[PDB]
Amino acid sequence: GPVPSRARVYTDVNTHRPREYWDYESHVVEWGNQDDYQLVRKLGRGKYSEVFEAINITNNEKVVVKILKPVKKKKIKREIKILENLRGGPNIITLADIVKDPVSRTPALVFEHVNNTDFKQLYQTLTDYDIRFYMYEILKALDYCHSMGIMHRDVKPHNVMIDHEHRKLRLIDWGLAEFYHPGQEYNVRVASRYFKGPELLVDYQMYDYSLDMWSLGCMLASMIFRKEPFFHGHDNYDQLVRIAKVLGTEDLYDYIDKYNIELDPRFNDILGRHSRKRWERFVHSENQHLVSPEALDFLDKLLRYDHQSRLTAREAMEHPYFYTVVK
Ligand SMILES: O=C(O)c1ccc2c(c1)nc(Nc1cccc(Cl)c1)c1ccncc12
Repeated sequence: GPVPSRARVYTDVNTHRPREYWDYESHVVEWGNQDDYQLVRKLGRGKYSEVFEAINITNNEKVVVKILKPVKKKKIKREIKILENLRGGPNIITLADIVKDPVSRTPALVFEHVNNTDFKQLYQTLTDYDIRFYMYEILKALDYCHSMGIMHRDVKPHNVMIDHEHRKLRLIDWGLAEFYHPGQEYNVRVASRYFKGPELLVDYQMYDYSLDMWSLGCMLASMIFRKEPFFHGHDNYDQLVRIAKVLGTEDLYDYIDKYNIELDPRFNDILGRHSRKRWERFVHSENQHLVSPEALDFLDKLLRYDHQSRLTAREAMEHPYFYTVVK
């Protein structure tokens, strides 16, 4: 069958942690006082939850409350344990409390509030320096969670909350995050379409932290080229075709051949043959001020078919692209 794969870094972080650390199913939730929190306004909802702005009446501080929909019980403790494991880490959203909602009869997670600017509006205004600055901040969060044996699996602009006033960033929504264990096969139905790594799109289950680095590359491409999203597929199959029109089909076949993976035969009549493109193809007068040789090389090293070939978060932070960012 498929050739096995291992993360090239933080491979055995969880094997050497106490079982309590990664065995989220055995986690016992510590419950706070639901009366401490008053809901103020609904912010939105996902397939799995509804999110509200709220107020902590013990300190009159703004917080966010995420009421988990009664769906997929298993996922509850997983998200909670991951949040508790990562609490205090650089640019990780802080879980402030966990309470039982009396209406939904499900857990409600209480998070720190970030005074963010919607990415749709924000990406339009980011300068070159801003993109480098915020990329570096995202990498701090990703190197941290990876070093702690966790992959996020849903890196995308919505989940990177940025307070542009105080230049503060938080990686949110760890609802899809998982513990990395060498040799483990994972669900490929993770991440948002435009940010799904080639591993997911070719149904390769033995993936790792490097999935997040593909997603980061997709964000970077959208920012420096001012095209959001960058790979704009109409479904999961067209998504891979869009990628192959840029990275080329020969390197896609090299990738699947390396892992002895077969494409879904439905690609037979949609994939075609495509050359690899040079990144300069995507530069034009309206985005050129965001582009530099350093940006393109960094991007090039994130967006590899082979998850094993991508920059790690730590390697990424060493890139010349970040030399100009004040440390
Ligand atoms: O899920 C979490 O970890 C999570 C954690 C924190 C926030 C969040 C989701 N969603 C927010 N806003 C938001 C905006 C639009 C739609 C939805 Cl559903 C949510 C938000 C805003 C300000 N500060 C923290 C958060």
